[PDB]
Amino acid sequence: GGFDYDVVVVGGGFAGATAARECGLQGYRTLLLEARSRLGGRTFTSRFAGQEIEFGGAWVHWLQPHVWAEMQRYGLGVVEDPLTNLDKTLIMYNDGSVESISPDEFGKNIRIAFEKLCHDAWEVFPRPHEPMFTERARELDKSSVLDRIKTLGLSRLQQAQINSYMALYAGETTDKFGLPGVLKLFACGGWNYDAFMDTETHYRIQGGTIGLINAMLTDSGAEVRMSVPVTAVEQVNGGVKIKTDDDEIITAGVVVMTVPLNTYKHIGFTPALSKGKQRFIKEGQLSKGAKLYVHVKQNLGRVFAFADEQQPLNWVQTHDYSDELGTILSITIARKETIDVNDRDAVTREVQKMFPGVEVLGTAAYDWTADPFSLGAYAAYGVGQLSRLKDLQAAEGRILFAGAETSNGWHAYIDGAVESGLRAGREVKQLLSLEHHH
Ligand SMILES: Cc1cc2nc3c(=O)[nH]c(=O)nc-3n(C[C@H](O)[C@H](O)[C@H](O)COP(=O)(O)OP(=O)(O)OC[C@H]3O[C@@H](n4cnc5c(N)ncnc54)[C@H](O)[C@@H]3O)c2cc1C
Ligand SMILES: CN1CCC[C@H]1c1cccnc1
Ligand SMILES: CN1CCC[C@H]1c1cccnc1
Repeated sequence: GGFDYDVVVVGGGFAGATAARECGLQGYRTLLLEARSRLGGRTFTSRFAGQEIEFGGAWVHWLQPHVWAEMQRYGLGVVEDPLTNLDKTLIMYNDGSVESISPDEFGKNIRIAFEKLCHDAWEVFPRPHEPMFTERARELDKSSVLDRIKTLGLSRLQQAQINSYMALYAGETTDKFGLPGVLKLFACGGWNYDAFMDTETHYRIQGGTIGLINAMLTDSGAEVRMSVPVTAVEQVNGGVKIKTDDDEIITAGVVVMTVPLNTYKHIGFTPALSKGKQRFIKEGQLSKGAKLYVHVKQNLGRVFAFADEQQPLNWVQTHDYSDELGTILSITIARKETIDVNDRDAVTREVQKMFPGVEVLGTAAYDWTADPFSLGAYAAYGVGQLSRLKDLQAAEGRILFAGAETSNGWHAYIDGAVESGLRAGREVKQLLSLEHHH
């Protein structure tokens, strides 16, 4: 009806890229606005110490249906990051003490702890993609992961392991981490430890995440604008007026918001969003971590380590290793407040506090929690949030909402973002059609 564009997609992560592809291919005049000067959002492929790395999400699996189907469409295969026959497996406790565990007794103890925590996933989530199907799922949304970890009677090692694991998934202390979200994720993977674990940091996309992002946006035909942050959305005249941070207005029939939930405080809405959505906007989601790579010139082979929630290096892994190269450690930090990643002294310190005979040569980090356009990492639900997710998914007039947080399945993954983007495309068609179906 005379607007600048039929649809504006705010955000150039996987959710926005997918929503723009769906829309563009319908023939809609489509615009995507990205605040950063790069695409990918919470995925970001860079380079460090001579090789391609990934500062955010990177690992996918065929059991993740939405992203997998997109890899078929665009013909992208997988690249395997094996870690068979590990050389060292460590557990660092809340006290800072570091125990080298035998690798095979390591995995078996985490399996016991994991399978005990997810003992009722089959029953609670018969339909992982309808999380609130069973009533017990809704009751369990009054408990936290720690509430249950305390009722499982695990050994000392097993408790530290699962809590590190769960603290990483939460990017927070396990007492704030909603319990159902974890069970549903396990269900998505087939209610089976071996299957779920096979999706963990195992397979990467040929050509990186940015390759799939580009393949979607190229396919879409949409206009794409970088370094254009959106500061306000106003519903008016049968459409929307979108305001950028340099005060220029763009009109559209509809808007698809795909920005991370934690970044919504930076955007004004007229009229106001529903109270349910507002509650979500002020609560946010939990994760407040960072990503960190380190370069050691002391070959360490295949390595893994947990650290409980009171140490910084909660999830450590070997990205590569050569007698020449030394080792490059891939590390995910659950809470950035436990360590300043952009300080080479504290990093070298804490790294050596786990691998004492190490010389720290080079480091590269990404502080997702300090970045104004993520203000966090992967989606992590608090207690009682999953039960209210409909409030976050609901359309508000001619404003639709997507993003991994708003997905039903793999909400902490690329796949969730893709899923939410397919939904946004469908909701856009309903709003701009000849026969409607809201
Ligand atoms: C450290 C880390 C490890 C993870 N590992 C994996 C993994 O291995 N595998 C996996 O599948 N998932 C993983 N996850 C989670 C995952 O990557 C995300 O679920 C996924 O990338 C989310 O995409 P999104 O489109 O929903 O949101 P985002 O990727 O955050 O997209 C949001 C976009 O909106 C933009 N934006 C924000 N505010 C504005 C504004 N005001 N105006 C305009 N644009 C704005 C942002 O710049 C950004 O591009 C990881 C994530 C992180 C951070
Ligand atoms: C790679 N896995 C992710 C969860 C723990 C880790 C693992 C698995 C098997 C043996 N040691 C560590
Ligand atoms: C992709 N996962 C979703 C939950 C946390 C995230 C993850 C898992 C393993 C290592 N780093 C990040």
